[PDB]
Amino acid sequence: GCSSYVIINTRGTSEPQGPSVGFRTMNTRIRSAVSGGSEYDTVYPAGIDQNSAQGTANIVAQVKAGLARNPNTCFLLEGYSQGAAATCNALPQLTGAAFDAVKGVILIGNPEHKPNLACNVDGNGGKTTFSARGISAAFTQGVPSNWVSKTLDICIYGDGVCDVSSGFGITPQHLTYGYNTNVQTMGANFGIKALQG
Repeated sequence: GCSSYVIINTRGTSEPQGPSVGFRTMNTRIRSAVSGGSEYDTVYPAGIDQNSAQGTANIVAQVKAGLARNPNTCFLLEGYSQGAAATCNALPQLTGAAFDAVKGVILIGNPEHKPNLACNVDGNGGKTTFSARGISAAFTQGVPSNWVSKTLDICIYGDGVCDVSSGFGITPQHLTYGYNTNVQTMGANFGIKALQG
């Protein structure tokens, strides 16, 4: 599998520039499990206006720059909240080598959550948000079908951002992913398997 990789980490609205709260536990475990890793915390405002275009631009730029520097480089893309929308929008721009280098995509509280994608799980790995529509799903594409087999889209029941049927907007459940034991284990398991084969 991968001997060198970058975890690209795109944070939620109003999180300070830095690692997201969403993936710190699973990232510690992946980094310990797979050597030759580093992290890119996507540079963008994560602004209340929900404009993530600079986020998508820097995810694409970082993959393309990582491959130009060393075509052996693998990637995990991680997106939470506004960052999960940024990550979704980056996928159609990552084709060919860039497509093949991204081994896994981990999304939590995805505004672009789409019904019935094989990548869809709830906080326990179950189906309670399997047919859920994110708050932005009516006017966005989310995870393209050619990405679904290497995506894990985690939507906790009652998170109104990824499941409009289970709540209104930014519910308490939307804020619980970073310290949900099962979310962190599933994410870690998924990431290691993606980097290792």
